[PDB]
Amino acid sequence: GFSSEDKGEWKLKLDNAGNGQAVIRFLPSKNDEQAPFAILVNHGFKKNGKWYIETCSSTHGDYDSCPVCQYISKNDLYNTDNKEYSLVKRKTSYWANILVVKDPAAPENEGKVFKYRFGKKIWDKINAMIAVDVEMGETPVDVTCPWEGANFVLKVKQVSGFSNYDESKFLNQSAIPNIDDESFQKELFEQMVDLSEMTSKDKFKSFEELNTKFGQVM
Ligand SMILES: [Zn+2]
Repeated sequence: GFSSEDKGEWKLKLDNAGNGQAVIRFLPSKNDEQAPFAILVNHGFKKNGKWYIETCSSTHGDYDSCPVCQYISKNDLYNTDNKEYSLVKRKTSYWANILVVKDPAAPENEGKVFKYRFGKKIWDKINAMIAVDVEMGETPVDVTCPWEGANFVLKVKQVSGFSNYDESKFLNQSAIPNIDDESFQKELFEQMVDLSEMTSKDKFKSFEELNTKFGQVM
């Protein structure tokens, strides 16, 4: 497998030592009000040498329409079979429209906009920006605001065979340069996808489809 950029999906290029770094900027909601971040739940496991990788409807409260959700529920796997559990458990992913400010490993990406996926560690980092400590001179930040945001420094290094994001961190506040220019603003926005698209009926609402599939995989 390889290159994702061409399809509008950016991924941090890691080097030989599994390390990597960049400066990206999380963009606000394309559309009115809110939701600059998409939250999608799935299940992704291999068993018997087969793979089950599908979206989950728990993503909008509907746990019943998901075979794997029912399985974990009926069998209390969390408790009765914790090994099956961690394998089978639902996975949460977050997506954003981002502006690559600096990408040393691939400079042609800078200034371009892509959709970016991530997990709890970077999500937490985004949330702790609003939950600050006043006694340390901290003030809350909407890192997605084009005028009050803060670029993010994405830094990776392998620990225990796992990418560790501990060096990642938000910089001071600032405005996206040129943001107030209509040509620029509109070219940036032309590059932003509708994140709600990812959370519409992309779920095989045919739990039955999902079930025969879960079936031959199990
Ligand atoms: Zn599920």
